[PDB]
Amino acid sequence: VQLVESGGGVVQPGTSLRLSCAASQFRFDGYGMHWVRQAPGKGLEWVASISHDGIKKYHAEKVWGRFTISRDNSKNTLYLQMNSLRPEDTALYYCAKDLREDECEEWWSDYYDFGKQLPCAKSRGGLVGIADNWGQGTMVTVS
Amino acid sequence: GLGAVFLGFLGAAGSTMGAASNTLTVQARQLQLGVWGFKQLQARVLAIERYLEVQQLLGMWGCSGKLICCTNVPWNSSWSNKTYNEIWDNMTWMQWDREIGNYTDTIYKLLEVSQFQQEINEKDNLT
Amino acid sequence: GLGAVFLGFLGAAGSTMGAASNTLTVQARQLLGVWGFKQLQARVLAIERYLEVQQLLGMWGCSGKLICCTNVPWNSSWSNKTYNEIWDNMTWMQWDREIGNYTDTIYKLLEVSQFQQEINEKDN
Amino acid sequence: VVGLGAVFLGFLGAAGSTMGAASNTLTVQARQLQLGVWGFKQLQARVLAIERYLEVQQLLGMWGCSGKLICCTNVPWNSSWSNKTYNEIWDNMTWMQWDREIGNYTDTIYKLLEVSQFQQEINEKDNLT
Amino acid sequence: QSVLTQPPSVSAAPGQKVTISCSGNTSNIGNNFVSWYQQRPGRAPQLLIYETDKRPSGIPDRFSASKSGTSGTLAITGLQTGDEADYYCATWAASLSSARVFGTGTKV
Amino acid sequence: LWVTVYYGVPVWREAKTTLFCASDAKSEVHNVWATHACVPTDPNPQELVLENVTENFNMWKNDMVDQMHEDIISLWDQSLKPCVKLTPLCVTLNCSDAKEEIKNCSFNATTELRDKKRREYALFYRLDIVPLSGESEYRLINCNTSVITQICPKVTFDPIPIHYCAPAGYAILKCNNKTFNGTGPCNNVSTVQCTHGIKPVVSTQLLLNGSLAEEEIIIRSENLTDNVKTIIVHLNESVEITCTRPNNMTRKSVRIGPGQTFYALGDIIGDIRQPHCNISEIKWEKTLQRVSEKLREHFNKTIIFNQSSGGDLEITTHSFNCGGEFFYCNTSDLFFNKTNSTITLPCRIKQIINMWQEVGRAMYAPPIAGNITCKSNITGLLLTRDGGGTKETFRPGGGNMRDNWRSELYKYKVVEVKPLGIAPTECNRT
Amino acid sequence: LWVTVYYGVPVWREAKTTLFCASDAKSEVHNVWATHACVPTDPNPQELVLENVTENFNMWKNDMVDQMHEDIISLWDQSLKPCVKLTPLCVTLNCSDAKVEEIKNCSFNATTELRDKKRREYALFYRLDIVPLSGESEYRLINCNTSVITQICPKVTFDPIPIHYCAPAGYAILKCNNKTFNGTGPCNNVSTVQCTHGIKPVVSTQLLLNGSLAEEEIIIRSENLTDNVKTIIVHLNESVEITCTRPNNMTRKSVRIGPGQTFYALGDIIGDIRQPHCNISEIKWEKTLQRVSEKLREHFNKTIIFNQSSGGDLEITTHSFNCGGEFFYCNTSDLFFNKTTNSTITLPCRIKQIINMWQEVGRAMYAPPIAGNITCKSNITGLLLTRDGGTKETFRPGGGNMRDNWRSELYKYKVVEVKPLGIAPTECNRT
Amino acid sequence: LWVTVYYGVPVWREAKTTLFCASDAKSVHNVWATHACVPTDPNPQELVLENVTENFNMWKNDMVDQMHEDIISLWDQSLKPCVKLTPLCVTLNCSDAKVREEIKNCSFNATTELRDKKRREYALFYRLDIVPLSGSEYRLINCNTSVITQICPKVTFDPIPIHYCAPAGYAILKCNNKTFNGTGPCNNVSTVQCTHGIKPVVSTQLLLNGSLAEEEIIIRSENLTDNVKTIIVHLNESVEITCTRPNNMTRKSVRIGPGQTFYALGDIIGDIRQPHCNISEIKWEKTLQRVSEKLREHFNKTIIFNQSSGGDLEITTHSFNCGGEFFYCNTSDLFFNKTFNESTNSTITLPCRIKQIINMWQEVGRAMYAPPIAGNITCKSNITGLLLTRDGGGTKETFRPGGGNMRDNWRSELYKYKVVEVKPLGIAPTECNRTV
Ligand SMILES: *[C@@H]1O[C@H](CO)[C@@H](O[C@@H]2O[C@H](CO)[C@@H](O)[C@H](O)[C@H]2NC(C)=O)[C@H](O)[C@H]1NC(C)=O
Ligand SMILES: *[C@@H]1O[C@H](CO)[C@@H](O)[C@H](O)[C@H]1NC(C)=O
Ligand SMILES: *[C@@H]1O[C@H](CO)[C@@H](O)[C@H](O)[C@H]1NC(C)=O
Ligand SMILES: *[C@@H]1O[C@H](CO)[C@@H](O)[C@H](O)[C@H]1NC(C)=O
Ligand SMILES: *[C@@H]1O[C@H](CO)[C@@H](O)[C@H](O)[C@H]1NC(C)=O
Ligand SMILES: *[C@@H]1O[C@H](CO)[C@@H](O)[C@H](O)[C@H]1NC(C)=O
Ligand SMILES: *[C@@H]1O[C@H](CO)[C@@H](O)[C@H](O)[C@H]1NC(C)=O
Repeated sequence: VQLVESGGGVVQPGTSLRLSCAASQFRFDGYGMHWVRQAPGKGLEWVASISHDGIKKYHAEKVWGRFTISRDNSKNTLYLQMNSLRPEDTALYYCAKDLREDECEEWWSDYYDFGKQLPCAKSRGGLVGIADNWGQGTMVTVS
Repeated sequence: GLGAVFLGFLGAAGSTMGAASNTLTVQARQLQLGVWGFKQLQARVLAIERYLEVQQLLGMWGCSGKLICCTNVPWNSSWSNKTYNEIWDNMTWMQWDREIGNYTDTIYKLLEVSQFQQEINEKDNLT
Repeated sequence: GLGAVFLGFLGAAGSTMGAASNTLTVQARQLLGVWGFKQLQARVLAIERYLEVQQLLGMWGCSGKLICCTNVPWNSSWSNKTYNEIWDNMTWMQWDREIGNYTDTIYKLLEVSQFQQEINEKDN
Repeated sequence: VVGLGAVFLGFLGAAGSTMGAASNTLTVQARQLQLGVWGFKQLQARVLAIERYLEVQQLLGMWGCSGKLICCTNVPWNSSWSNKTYNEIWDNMTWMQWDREIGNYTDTIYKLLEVSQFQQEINEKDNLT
Repeated sequence: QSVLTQPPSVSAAPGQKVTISCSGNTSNIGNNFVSWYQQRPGRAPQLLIYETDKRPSGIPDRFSASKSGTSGTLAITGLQTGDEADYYCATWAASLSSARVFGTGTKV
Repeated sequence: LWVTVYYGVPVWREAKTTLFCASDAKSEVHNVWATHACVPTDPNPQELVLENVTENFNMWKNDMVDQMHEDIISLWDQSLKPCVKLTPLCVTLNCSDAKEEIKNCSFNATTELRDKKRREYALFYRLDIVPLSGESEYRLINCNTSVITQICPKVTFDPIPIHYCAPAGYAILKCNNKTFNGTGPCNNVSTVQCTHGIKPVVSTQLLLNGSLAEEEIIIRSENLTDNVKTIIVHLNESVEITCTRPNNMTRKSVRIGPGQTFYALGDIIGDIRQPHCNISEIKWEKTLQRVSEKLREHFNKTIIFNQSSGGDLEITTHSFNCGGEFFYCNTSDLFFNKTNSTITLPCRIKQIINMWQEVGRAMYAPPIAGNITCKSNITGLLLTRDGGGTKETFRPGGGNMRDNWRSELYKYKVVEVKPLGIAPTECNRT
Repeated sequence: LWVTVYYGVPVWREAKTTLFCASDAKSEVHNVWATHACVPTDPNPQELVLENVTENFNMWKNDMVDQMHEDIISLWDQSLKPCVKLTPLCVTLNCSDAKVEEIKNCSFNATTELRDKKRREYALFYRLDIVPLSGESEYRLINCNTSVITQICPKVTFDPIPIHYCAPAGYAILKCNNKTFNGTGPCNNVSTVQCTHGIKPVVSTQLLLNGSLAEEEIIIRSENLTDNVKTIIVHLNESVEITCTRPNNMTRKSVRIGPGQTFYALGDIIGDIRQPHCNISEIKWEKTLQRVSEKLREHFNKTIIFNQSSGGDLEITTHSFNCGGEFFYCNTSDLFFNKTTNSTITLPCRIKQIINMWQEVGRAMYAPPIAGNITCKSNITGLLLTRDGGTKETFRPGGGNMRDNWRSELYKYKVVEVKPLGIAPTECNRT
Repeated sequence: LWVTVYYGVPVWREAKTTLFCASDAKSVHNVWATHACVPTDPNPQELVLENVTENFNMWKNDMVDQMHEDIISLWDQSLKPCVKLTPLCVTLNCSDAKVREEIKNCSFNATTELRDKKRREYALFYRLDIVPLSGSEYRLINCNTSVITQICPKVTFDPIPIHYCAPAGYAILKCNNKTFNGTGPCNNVSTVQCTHGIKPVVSTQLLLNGSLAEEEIIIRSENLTDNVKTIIVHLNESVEITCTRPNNMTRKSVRIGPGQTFYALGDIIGDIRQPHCNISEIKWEKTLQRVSEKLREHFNKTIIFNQSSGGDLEITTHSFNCGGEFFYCNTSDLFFNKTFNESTNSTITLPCRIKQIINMWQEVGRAMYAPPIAGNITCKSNITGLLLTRDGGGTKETFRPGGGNMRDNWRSELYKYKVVEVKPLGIAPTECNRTV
């Protein structure tokens, strides 16, 4: 397994930035992802959370309206738009991966055929808040 | 055979009533659930229902095994006002039943009471 | 045809036995689907009920008479009543409950009497 | 089928006795859904019971014997059907062996009783002009 | 904006016993499971405790943890020199975003 | 002195037999109660009175009510065997809200071929569809516990009188005591060849078209001191009732497969309105008090009327048929709440009926173009006691289906006549 | 002076009853007519001669043909209920031409013995049996949008064997013997029997096949001889021959569709493809339409001209018959019906496999292809005609109904019931 | 001198008619429609025809041709409203069962409650019930040749005795000769209205519950010197047999379409044990030593028993029924593996195999499916009669077990019955005319 992040670098106060997290060695559309941050000398802190398809998005209370998260089934990366950079935002931003896989239970079918593999209909399994794989992360710096 | 006996009665249907009583003598001297499996069953039950119906109707008034039996009902003059020489010598049986065809229910009822009344008077000869 | 004749016998259910022979006089002188198999099962059942009576009337002789008579002595153990008491103060339905358990022994005894009378006559 | 089912088997007994004694030993002998496959076979059986009962009754009614048991028929016994005498038959034969010998002439013997009764009917009833 | 009260640093001598606690509130741990993690100095974090009663196949039986009401406790036996790292507490619930708060860190 | 026989004596004995149909001369529509195979009736029937007779009758241990319920059940199975089944209809119905009880379902179905599909649309009532993920996507009510079939659109369900006539050799007795309930010895027994007209209808709470008592309200039951017995109430002065459907539906023929097709509701002409039944107010409170004075004479306690319990819409609802469209009317708390105007009755229509509450039975009734109006007629009632101990409460119960006909065959009893009689006399063979 | 009753008087009155089958024992074949479960006949049937009697009976008011129509219909439905259907065959086809056209070589997807796998098979279907969705090309079966289609079993046959209709015990079937007795008329040479003669149940539209030549003086039976709807049923007295075959040598491919189902479709056509054709004799037929034109003129007092069939469909317009298990459809339009040495008339015929027989929207059959070379040699005894209107009268063939194929053989029969109880006054009282 | 007729004479004539059911009034909806059958009488009255010798055949009988045609039409009447397993057989991805190894764990794809969607269930099937495709992935055994239907669990296959009774006017004769073989005249024939109890059991090699002979062992056959006709050996002092399976089974209802469902095999409580039968060897060895004594009497040479022929499984096994699960026992090499010349009851154990999808009466077109019976089944049955065939040696006559038809079972209970009709009309001469 290997998780690599992108979008990091030096930024200026008040500007914008979009982080990326390339996923590999596993089924991208079958696991949820989490974004964390840990200030130097402090503890970790959740940033955002997304499902396997991106229909459910959740963030922190302090970044409502400014921080967003989305994924893409054709390019397999996680986006995180960070606006209004603040000096208290410098932290160890990592890319997390959930463990619970959305195992499908009812696929769409076609009587008189029963051979065509149609998309899924009723899947089970959401986010659990457990990160089994942690990338190297990209360090951000604002001043 | 129930079928071969009802066909012999229909022989000589064009002869007069006076000669039909003796013509039958000279004619008898020389002598599983499919659609087809259900109509045969429905026909045998209909054959039995027609044989005893004409047989049980006889048993009500005296006659049970006879053929030329006589009854004790006086012949009216309103049902048929023709002489004996014309009925039994110049008319077939099919034509005769077209004349008295209306006096049928009034006759079968009169034949029954004329025989049931006989049993009451006969069995009262001991009291 | 066979139903209207059986219904006429019931017209004197409450009349006495001695008057039932004459009460019928004043009455006669006064006047492939589910059903294809249900009606078929009724016409067969109607014929079976008719000749069953016309068969018992053949084993005792008088196969065509209404008020018949047989040569069997009336045993004084089946009924301890008199002759004048039955035909004046008794109805036909009430009389059956007092004797209707001696029918299987009186139908067989009546069958032997007519069978014995046939051998004794044709021998002469 | 409940009343006429045990009457045909009744006289089937004493089938080993002679002819002249069959009329005597039998006297002392009696001195003692509804639409499935079973529903259609029972209905098929009740029709065969009535068809086989009145067929015997229809043959008797045409011989002058309405319901009698032993009725004498005014027909002379032909000598060609049986060369044996009268005393030998009733005491040296049986009813089952009798059918194997005379039963082959059952065609002309069932019509001879008819003419001897039908002609006798008009000779008495129709004679009263 | 909740926080998990944890000791900033505790003494860890080879052979003694160290307890790591995690006290929160009713909204974050009173109705949801709790987890645990370890972040060694200069290394990436890794999963240690999931579903509050199950452990991955990569860790020995020395790592153990439990919870009691609104507070959880981590009890580990067999302390060595290489175990001195930063351990965290973690709660997560999809109902409200006030339950997703990491621990402040426990340096052993 | 000697034994003699007697032919034709008035001796009858209780027995069981099969009774066939006997309809009138009015027949081609091919109703479910077929008449093209039923023997015609008799213009002048055979009936006579038995002088000085006393026969003990019984209603709850009768056989005709067990054969009639077993006859019409095989009648529906005969008329539904060559019909088309709605099996390929159990698809993911994407039903929106129609222009609130009727949903606009748009589903997928197969065309004349089997390799192509098209998007159709039809209207269904809320009672026939159940949700999978509401707010959407719906699904039929019984696509998991029973197979569903469609009635042939060429037949109808008119209640036509039929006569159950015993075979030749039997008799069907008939009591004429006008104050005679189910059990008890009758004293005016009259013998009829067979019964009069019997309209086969289906109802749960009330009792539609039938016969009256002509002398007084009769209260029939098997055990009045019980708690689960359906106390049948027979009336003598019938009340009027009318049920309508002001909506103006349209029939649409859609395709579901190669050689199979069924009819569903299309657009609805005119504004949407709700079905309702009417009952005269003065004519009801008068016909209810007369039962309050008769039912009190068997308990000597004050009585009050409650509504039904609830649950499924087959026991707490006045379920009945009307011109081929099944009606479910909520008659719970409009005249049964507590005890020149007109009492209304809001109803609701369902077209997927589980007949007789049997697993494996599901009939889809096709819609009927135009409005309908059934000027019905109430003749009887159905009640049910409660576990009381003081007062008493009675609720309209639905104990059984065969109980609907015991209010019509209460004065009938089939018997087997035996004409052979044995009686001693003084005679011998000359 | 006294009433007396007679048992066995010749008195009869017509009524209705239910007749049963009767056919001599021949052999298992499992024919479509359930004669293996039918009562055998009698070698010498009873045929009395009723003299001095003139019974009049109608032909079109008869009821023996209404029971026969309700018998054959119920017979085919019995032999088709346990059959296998062609429902999984209603798939979009993809056809092309045949070898060195009315024969299409179609290919489609077909599910194998288990639903998870699908293979592409090919078969041969007639052009008259498939309809195009859009002429480009993709085709479909002709009965995949009206009703379900079933395939008859390959073991059962369509061979028309003679069956007899016998009245139950207690009835009597009358039979006339008059020479020039048409449909309705009092017949004087009446005779009674208990079982009908040899009746071969066949089907046809324009002509009659394997009939029974009655007598001389060719009869013109009808109901309203001065109308435009009643179908004239001619009854010939000198039948001519009609022979036709199928000169192809076709195989029988056994394809598989659905789990547990299979049907036999056309495979290869050995040799060159040739057109079927019937060979009604020429000189023997020209004088047949000359004796009829001289017999039909007397009933109209006009000269008559013959046109072709009307046009439109195939089952109701032109010839349609069965031959050895394969249903034919000829035209016979303007080769001998266009008139007013020893050559021969050659009629181009067409063959179809799916038949909407009995004139309903449902119950469509599918006759499997018979491998080999089918050959028949039948007789034509009587035609079916129909007026036009309107000088000269124009006649044309037309099968106005299907029951007329049996009224050509059940026209001289009448079922009656006997009532042998008689009543007559005499001088004999109860002594 | 004059002809006269007689009514009621002892005159019969062999014929054929249609019989009907007759059983006790002890009434479940059994597979045999006994709840719609007429009850019998508590005292069957029969006569004793004295001094008469009647001969009747056993193999040319008609009651066996009517009883076999009745059960065939009776199963179809009880399987018509049954649900068919048409959507069942798909590409099954069967694997080995999680604990000699004759049961597999299969997981397939089936349509859910509504047709538009599908799911993935799991079930347990026997190795004898599935066949492989790539000779991994298995598929049902006989859904490529015919449609398959299951049996509703509301019915039972309990063999209850039925009486085949003749209509009024007919009499079913009955023999009483003790040593009466197949054909021959019975010197002590006695008439009866109809037969005794007949249990409709199905077996192939050893006859199950049935009537025992009175005096000695009877060897019935059509032609003993033939090579194809089966030799029905009737037994006296029957040997008991107990066939069990100490494994548990839990049924489970799975969905295979809208409104259709069938029960499969779920979990299995405890470990797997071989379903086997038990036979007391002391009584069995005492039996085969006697059957090998009378066959020598008719052949004048020594005889040996041998294993079954082989080939398929529906013929060379003891395919009987018990509880509701059709067994297939290896009744060879433990019974028929020895010859005959001149203590602690070491019970013989027969390893049996269970099969669900059975196509009885070798009729391709109908293959029934039996639901699994929860728990364990145990039936202590009787073995009254065997079926043996010859080979054609010569020496020594090698005998092999195995029937030749399915009608052969009922030819051992109907070996002393014959249907005849009475002709009560008689004709005899006398000295009496109709003038008296
Ligand atoms: C031939 O048929 C014609 C009509 O089709 C018959 O002519 C009339 O038939 C009716 C009965 O259908 C009779 O009542 C008339 O008396 C007939 N003659 C007229 C109206 O002039 C004609 O009778 C038939 N031929 C025979 C021999 O019966
Ligand atoms: C009739 O006799 C039977 C004998 O079985 C007896 O049980 C019954 O009580 C008797 N009935 C009367 C009314 O004596
Ligand atoms: C045989 O038995 C019958 C009936 O008992 C008897 O009449 C006959 O005499 C017996 N024959 C001998 C040899 O006794
Ligand atoms: C009886 O008659 C047949 C001819 O019907 C004849 O062949 C036979 O020899 C006769 N005698 C017998 C059977 O003893
Ligand atoms: C009416 O019903 C009561 C109780 O339900 C019962 O006691 C009585 O016998 C019945 N009949 C009459 C005539 O009262
Ligand atoms: C009910 O009353 C209406 C109103 O007159 C009447 O038309 C109808 O016939 C009555 N019902 C019956 C069953 O007679
Ligand atoms: C069909 O033609 C072939 C080719 O000559 C011939 O052998 C065959 O006999 C013909 N078919 C019939 C039925 O004669």
